[PDB]
Amino acid sequence: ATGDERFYAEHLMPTLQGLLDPESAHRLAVRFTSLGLLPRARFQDSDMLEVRVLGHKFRNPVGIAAGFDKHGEAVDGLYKMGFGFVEIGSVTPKPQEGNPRPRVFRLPEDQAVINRYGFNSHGLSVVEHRLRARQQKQAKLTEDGLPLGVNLGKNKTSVDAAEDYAEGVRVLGPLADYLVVNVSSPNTAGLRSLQGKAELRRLLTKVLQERDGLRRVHRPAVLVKIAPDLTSQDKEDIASVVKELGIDGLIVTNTTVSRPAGLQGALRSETGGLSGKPLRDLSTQTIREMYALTQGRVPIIGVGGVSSGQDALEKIRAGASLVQLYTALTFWGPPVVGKVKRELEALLKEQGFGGVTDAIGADHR
Ligand SMILES: CN(C)c1cccc(-c2c(F)cc(-n3nnc4c3C(=O)c3ccccc3C4=O)cc2F)c1
Ligand SMILES: Cc1cc2nc3c(=O)[nH]c(=O)nc-3n(C[C@H](O)[C@H](O)[C@H](O)COP(=O)(O)O)c2cc1C
Ligand SMILES: CCCCCCCCCCCC[N+](C)(C)[O-]
Ligand SMILES: O=C(O)c1cc(=O)[nH]c(=O)[nH]1
Ligand code: NA
Ligand code: NA
Ligand code: NA
Repeated sequence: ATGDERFYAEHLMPTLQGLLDPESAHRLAVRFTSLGLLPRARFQDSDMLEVRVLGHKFRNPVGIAAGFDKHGEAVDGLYKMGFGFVEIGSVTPKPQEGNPRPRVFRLPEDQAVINRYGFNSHGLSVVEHRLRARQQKQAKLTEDGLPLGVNLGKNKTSVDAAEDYAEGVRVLGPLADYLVVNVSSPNTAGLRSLQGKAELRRLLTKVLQERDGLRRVHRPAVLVKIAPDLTSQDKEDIASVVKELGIDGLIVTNTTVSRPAGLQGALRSETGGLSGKPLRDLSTQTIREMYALTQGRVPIIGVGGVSSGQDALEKIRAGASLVQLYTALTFWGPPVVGKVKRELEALLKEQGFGGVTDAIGADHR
């Protein structure tokens, strides 16, 4: 456990980063993971990490965020890594290549990444068939407390964003425990402007209609994923629409197009979304605000700069029922998953919580 953690963090990951540019390293990470080339996590999930939310059991509250496995190629490997749930995507209706390379940048001095992938996607049909090949295997995983989320995007050339998302609901909804719609990615022109109220209501109404039209055992929860870059007005409006329409949850947050003061990385002024440690507390505060605006009645998946039990627990106490991480993997490697779970368990005990569920939103009380 702690042996592998130190070796990866101090030696192996710095060495890999020295050899491979970020996108190449990402591709290698997906390949290794899809092949199961990693230590089968020794950390046995305890009962106090179990969470029941979004109509499912989650064996532990630590998930892999969207964008690591964009095309659904490494799902089983990610469960093997110890994630309590897996979110794939974003997936666009038609295949598209995304932005020109280079489009991924490391900021090692900041434990951050900047990306402008631009929703590179194999497209719905490819991902549909990939998930169909393991549909019953997933049904069993979900029953065993390891659910699957699918994050739905839209094509760069789309004329009707709502129809892109509707297509995603129809094609991948039947294969997902939950679906995600971003009003929040920084690398598609006009995507975030789906945050405006009357239009946001229109979009999400259409998405929920399509979801409701699926057969009962194929009917996923629907969540909205937001950026940390929203105005106070934006957040009020989203909270209102989410409650009005009965949206099942929020993912808080995507990457930031802000550049917090103090970034040291040479590549800090690259265009794209910033992830990792400089995002952490901005994300946590966005969780805190959305939890309050929804009266704690709307499940939140908290994400941004998590690499420790403390980071995870801060988001849970702020209002998250579950958390995700991504960028930590790129600096700590696979052992970070067991690290976060072990540290989270220890902190829950230390702060007198019976389990994760008791800690959700605790700061507000
Ligand atoms: C040694 N073994 C068995 C093993 C198994 C499974 C995975 C890995 C693994 C890893 F988890 C992460 C990386 N990695 N290194 N630098 C970066 C990455 C990224 O994944 C990444 C992703 C997105 C933007 C940027 C990056 C990025 O800069 C490289 C890996 F090989 C290693
Ligand atoms: C390289 C990269 C690609 C990403 N791609 C997506 C994506 O396709 N869809 C999405 O909703 N979020 C995407 N994200 C955002 C992550 O899901 C997550 O919200 C964000 O990175 C903050 O978590 P972290 O600090 O633990 O990385 C991506 C992030 C990174 C770093
Ligand atoms: C309140 C705005 C702050 C902007 C970003 C804050 C980053 C916190 C620095 C701690 C991260 C740990 N490390 C090793 C990556 O430096
Ligand atoms: O594909 C991308 O560029 C991307 C999508 C998203 O939702 N978030 C992010 O940081 N990048
Ligand atoms: Na399934
Ligand atoms: Na379902
Ligand atoms: Na405002």
